[PDB]
Amino acid sequence: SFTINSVDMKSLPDWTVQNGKNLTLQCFADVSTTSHVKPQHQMLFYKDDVLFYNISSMKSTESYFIPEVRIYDSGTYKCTVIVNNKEKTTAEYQLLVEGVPSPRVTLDKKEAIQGGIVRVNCSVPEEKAPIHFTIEKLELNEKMVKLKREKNSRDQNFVILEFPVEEQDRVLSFRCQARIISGIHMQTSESTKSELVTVSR
Ligand SMILES: *[C@@H]1O[C@H](CO)[C@@H](O)[C@H](O)[C@H]1NC(C)=O
Ligand SMILES: *[C@@H]1O[C@H](CO)[C@@H](O)[C@H](O)[C@H]1NC(C)=O
Ligand SMILES: *[C@@H]1O[C@H](CO)[C@@H](O)[C@H](O)[C@H]1NC(C)=O
Ligand SMILES: [Cu+2]
Repeated sequence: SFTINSVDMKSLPDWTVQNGKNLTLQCFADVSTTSHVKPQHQMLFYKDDVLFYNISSMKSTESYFIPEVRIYDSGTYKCTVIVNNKEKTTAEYQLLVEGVPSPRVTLDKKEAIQGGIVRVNCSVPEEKAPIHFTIEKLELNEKMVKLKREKNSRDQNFVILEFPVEEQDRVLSFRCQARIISGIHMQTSESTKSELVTVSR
């Protein structure tokens, strides 16, 4: 006496969003009935086939709010909705968070001395490891990149790169940009073997 016609998910503003913007996910259903009775709905939210939201409600649409959306939020989203029986599940929708928050650059000394070092802390606090960092040392007098040292944090939110003050330095500045692998796909063949070789001694 209940038939669920179609089931759908939507994300607002889009399924592609700028890092840090506000986001809302919706799992609605369309159910036809002859009954007079108010049905119970259960909405189940999956990211990459793992259940992150389980809600039972009288209305046929429910929502989930994602406050400041980061790259670690992108992935495959689908919702399953059940009524009394007859679940139906939505398709897979790719949420793509694009863009990296501008990195925070911090230093140990405001003023250094020749031969000393500067410890450069480049970070992206709002995000999650692993991040790849590129830090360039600029002497302002000549807009040449005096030194370029890239590093790939794996465990952490940031890097700390030590930069040397060479004897011909006056006013220094450090420039960091961070990049993060949004997605990677890697595949393996199966092993194959070869004609036996018979060492004969
Ligand atoms: C995102 O929502 C929060 C509340 O969770 C609000 O304080 C903030 O202003 C919103 N940011 C944007 C970009 O709408
Ligand atoms: C879903 O949530 C309800 C509680 O609201 C629980 O009774 C039910 O077992 C849960 N099922 C799954 C698979 O999450
Ligand atoms: C590096 O800087 C970030 C923010 O700039 C900070 O959260 C982190 O604690 C710093 N690392 C240190 C002090 O070792
Ligand atoms: Cu979040």
